[PDB]
Amino acid sequence: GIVEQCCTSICSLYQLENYCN
Amino acid sequence: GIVEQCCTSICSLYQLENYCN
Amino acid sequence: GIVEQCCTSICSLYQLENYCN
Amino acid sequence: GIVEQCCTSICSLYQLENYCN
Amino acid sequence: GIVEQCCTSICSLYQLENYCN
Amino acid sequence: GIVEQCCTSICSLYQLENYCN
Amino acid sequence: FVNQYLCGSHLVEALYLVCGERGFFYTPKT
Amino acid sequence: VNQYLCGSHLVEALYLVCGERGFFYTPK
Amino acid sequence: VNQYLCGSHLVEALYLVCGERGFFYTPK
Amino acid sequence: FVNQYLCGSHLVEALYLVCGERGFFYTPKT
Amino acid sequence: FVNQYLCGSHLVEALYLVCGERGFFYTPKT
Amino acid sequence: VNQYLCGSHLVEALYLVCGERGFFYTPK
Ligand SMILES: [Cl-]
Ligand SMILES: [Zn+2]
Ligand SMILES: [Zn+2]
Repeated sequence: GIVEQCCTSICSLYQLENYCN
Repeated sequence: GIVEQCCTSICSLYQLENYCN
Repeated sequence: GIVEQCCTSICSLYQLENYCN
Repeated sequence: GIVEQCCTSICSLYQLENYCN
Repeated sequence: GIVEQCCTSICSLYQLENYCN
Repeated sequence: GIVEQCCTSICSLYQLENYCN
Repeated sequence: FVNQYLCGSHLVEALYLVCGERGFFYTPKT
Repeated sequence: VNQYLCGSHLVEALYLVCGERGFFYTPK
Repeated sequence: VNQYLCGSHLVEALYLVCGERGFFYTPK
Repeated sequence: FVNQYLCGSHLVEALYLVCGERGFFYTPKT
Repeated sequence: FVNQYLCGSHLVEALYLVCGERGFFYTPKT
Repeated sequence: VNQYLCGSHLVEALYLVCGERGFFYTPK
């Protein structure tokens, strides 16, 4: 879950790259 | 009041269209 | 795609809604 | 209007303040 | 401190101009 | 500067990181 | 359309997007 | 040139400098 | 014309009108 | 990269920036 | 000018707008 | 081309990738 990982928890560059295509 | 309708309360597409000209 | 349609001419919410999931 | 003035050349806060209420 | 002056406290136009170059 | 490089062609995070402190 | 609290410049940009060429008014004051 | 992209920045720039006064936005 | 600047507004405009449905963004 | 809570259109624009020409997916639902 | 809490990228864009061609510095750290 | 529109995205893109380091923005 993206909101869950980055909005209500904090997430590093490597964690936002999991949402790339 | 716009702040009142959409910032401290939530407002649907039809409610933001009331602020169009 | 949406870039070649909505970057040249402008799209509305309704053309824009074609790209949603 | 403000589009034809502030989209070509750049406007400052003071030119920009002309459009306020 | 900028965050300190404008994010957790409020700051007027004259206070943001201190951060200009 | 960064304007003449990142406004013409696109820059990545890594070219972009050159401008950080 | 999203189901969220729209404030500051997020609310204005939502307006800009949904009013299109009609344009809009923004009068935040109490 | 490209009013739709320009418009979106303008309206953000008016929201900052008009504040409590608000504004009208009419592309005409 | 300038897809990178245009892209950034598009994606904001999809986030508003898709809401809970979300979207995919593929520049191709 | 910043160390903060990214939400609404801030999180999407971060995605847009870090995925580059790959593009990305945004599925906010629970 | 607005009377509000300016944070994250909202504070930077306010800077960008009010410093004009002078440009500005952004040093958020404690 | 259009530095004022471009500038506004740049500065947002530096705020994300510089984080705690911050940056200087000089259009020159
Ligand atoms: Cl733009
Ligand atoms: Zn733009
Ligand atoms: Zn925001």
